[PDB]
Amino acid sequence: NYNYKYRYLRHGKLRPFERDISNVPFSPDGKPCTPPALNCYWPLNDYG
Amino acid sequence: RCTTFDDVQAPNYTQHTSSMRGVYYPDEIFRSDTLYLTQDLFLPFYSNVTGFHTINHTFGNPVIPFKDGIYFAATEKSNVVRGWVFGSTMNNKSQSVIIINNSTNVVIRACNFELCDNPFFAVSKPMGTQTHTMIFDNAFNCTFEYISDAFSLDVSEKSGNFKHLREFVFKNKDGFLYVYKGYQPIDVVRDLPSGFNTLKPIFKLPLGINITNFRAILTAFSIWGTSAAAYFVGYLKPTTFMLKYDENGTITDAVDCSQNPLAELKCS
Amino acid sequence: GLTGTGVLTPSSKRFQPFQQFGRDVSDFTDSVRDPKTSEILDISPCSF
Repeated sequence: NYNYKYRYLRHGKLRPFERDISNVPFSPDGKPCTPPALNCYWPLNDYG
Repeated sequence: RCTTFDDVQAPNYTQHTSSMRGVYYPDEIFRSDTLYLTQDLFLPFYSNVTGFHTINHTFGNPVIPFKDGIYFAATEKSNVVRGWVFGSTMNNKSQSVIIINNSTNVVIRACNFELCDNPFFAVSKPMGTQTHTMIFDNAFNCTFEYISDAFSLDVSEKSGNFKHLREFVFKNKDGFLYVYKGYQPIDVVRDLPSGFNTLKPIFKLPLGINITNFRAILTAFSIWGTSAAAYFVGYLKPTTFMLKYDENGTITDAVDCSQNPLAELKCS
Repeated sequence: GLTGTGVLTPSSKRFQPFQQFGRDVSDFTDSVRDPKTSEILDISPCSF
């Protein structure tokens, strides 16, 4: 069931009931990337 | 269409006293003839205020940070500078909320909303035509829209008093923007009047987004232009106030704790 | 939401429209608005 995803990375935790749909091409210190370059990632992930 | 203007004038970062303003009703609960403490995100007394004095050279709209809610005010002449842009990265990959008007009523909307680099309400100088209120541009992976009810909502340019001293406290709490309102009759030369204005709990919002970065929206008089108006911005901080309620049941005075040993003893 | 026991009477206020309760000295309700358009004080000491 590869439809729906979660995330598992953010620089910081969540203040309560604060929602973002912002899929960020993540890097460990900012760094606007086209992933999957080294230290250039996505946070979204399916379920299994 | 990232339409952008040019005549950018940035002032001396004009400073003002946060004289006695920022008090509102902390809950939805009446009391009478009493002295009630609370500790809540309030405007600190008597403190620094970044004024915004805008003229036909001075287009006051850079990026400003939220810092957990702002005290806001505007001294206007039929209420020119409607529109708040509240988001995180201020672009197409930012799920932001926007507070604008259809010149009759309030429309608020939250989604992925790309900004122009300097968009503009192309409002005419004798007419008031909101020509370019396009700004609800793109819509994918969206969240929210809301419509309140209509009232007297004017746009254009005047002369005389600063009759529209409107004061808007925008306070973040559990995804809940608390939006207050309050009215006061003034005409200052160009600064903050000395006095208080009790604010009232008009709006709460159920939204829940990472509100960090924001702008106001002006009106380009028609190329941009403005009249002799000014808007005020200050930051909020979680300190402790004593209010005072009359037997009429209205806030008449308040004293912060973290201001003055005089003030702290007053709330002690 | 309010239960309890007492002696009602109509309101005697300058009651604001957004408010509903009275909690007068310390969280002691003493004044309310009926949910079907009337306005009432609630002196809960029946007696004792």
